[PDB]
Amino acid sequence: DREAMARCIEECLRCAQACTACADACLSEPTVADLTKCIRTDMDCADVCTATAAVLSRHTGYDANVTRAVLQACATVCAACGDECARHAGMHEHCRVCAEACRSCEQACQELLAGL
Amino acid sequence: VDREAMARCIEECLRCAQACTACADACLSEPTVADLTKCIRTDMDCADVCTATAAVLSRHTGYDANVTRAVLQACATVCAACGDECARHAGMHEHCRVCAEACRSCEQACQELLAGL
Amino acid sequence: DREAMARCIEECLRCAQACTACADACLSEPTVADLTKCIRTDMDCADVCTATAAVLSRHTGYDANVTRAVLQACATVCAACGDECARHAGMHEHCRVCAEACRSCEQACQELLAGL
Amino acid sequence: GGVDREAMARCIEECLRCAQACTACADACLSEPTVADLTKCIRTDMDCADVCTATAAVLSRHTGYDANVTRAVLQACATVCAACGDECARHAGMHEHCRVCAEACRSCEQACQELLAGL
Repeated sequence: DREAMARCIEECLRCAQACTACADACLSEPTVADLTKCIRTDMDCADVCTATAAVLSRHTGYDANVTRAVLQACATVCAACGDECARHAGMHEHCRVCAEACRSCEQACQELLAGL
Repeated sequence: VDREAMARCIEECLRCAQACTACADACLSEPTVADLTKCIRTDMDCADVCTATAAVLSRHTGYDANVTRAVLQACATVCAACGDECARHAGMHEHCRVCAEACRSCEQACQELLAGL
Repeated sequence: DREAMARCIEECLRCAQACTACADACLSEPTVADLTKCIRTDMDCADVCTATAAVLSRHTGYDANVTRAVLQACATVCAACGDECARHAGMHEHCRVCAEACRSCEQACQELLAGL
Repeated sequence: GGVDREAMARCIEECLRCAQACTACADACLSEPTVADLTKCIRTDMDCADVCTATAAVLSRHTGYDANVTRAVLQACATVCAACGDECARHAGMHEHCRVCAEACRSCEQACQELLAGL
């Protein structure tokens, strides 16, 4: 599903950026001591999102085992990051926005996974 | 610099890394891959440096702006070199044309921030 | 175990570098057209090991499904990369070297996953 | 040449050691009760780690070598390792993780500067 693959890559790039924006904004909060789990998972999500986009971008010598394993990791980490950001969404707009982006990427990863 | 100029350059770096990864893969799949090895290698470098630059820019506050400048200059240099090599193959390979344009837009975005800092 | 954690992070960092080196050596071979899956899989492995090292560095024990997900992906891609390198190891010392690095990272990720 | 390839190997090794030192320091700072006073350290630790792994990767590649690219990357790595070392050194009195990170940054900075001088 070439449109599902392209959408997944796009969501990974959007999500990486939303996650790094969220990490930076949490680091700048006066209440940063209460946001350290959010910062950590934001960073985890950004790192896994860019790696996922990269693996999905390659078609030479395609191996479904690797593609599925990376997609699963990406879905799991986007879910964790979305849940953690959701805990602080009322207090912080950057967290609400990051959660949205994480849910969107999780869904695109699951859709792609189901289709492969 | 502005938050909107940062965000533009961070997006460009993320997109340029992806574009360079896609181009390197498309070149690897060509039957003429042996002719494309410098393109692939420079794609790989540009993706790595764009990846680092996106992350560094994300944490930019304005303090220790010499870090931001140094990383921007590395990104601009490799994007320009990657574009130059891709352009050598762009008449033959549309994938290289596409990559070259991604490299030019990231190069300009980095330069625009360098002027601002 | 923070010392096991550190050992696995080091494995991931060194495996990413090993894979990058191997991909470059394959790229420079006259027989590069026969080595394209090796190169691609080397790139995937480097990308996933790079993300894994970073995610492991931030592991706290909380939300450890994030850590499990990247270790599973990392073990899977390191196994695949080692398989493709091992196929070429008789002709190319650089592939032999890379397979050994992939196998050690594979094993370290598996061990850490068993401990969690 | 041979001396260059050996200095590149030494710098790659320092980059890998430095990346891990830096991520260990970021993690430790995030865990400190005084995390609010360590946010610049955490930011620069991460910048240094990201640039170090990229630099090791670029230096690993010999196909289609371009000295100008490699120099620009090395300059970035030297500059961030200097910044990271300086910021960690501010806190080294209070935090061993910061002292250890500063030492790794200094050693990586030196190895990058060696290649900038010798290539």
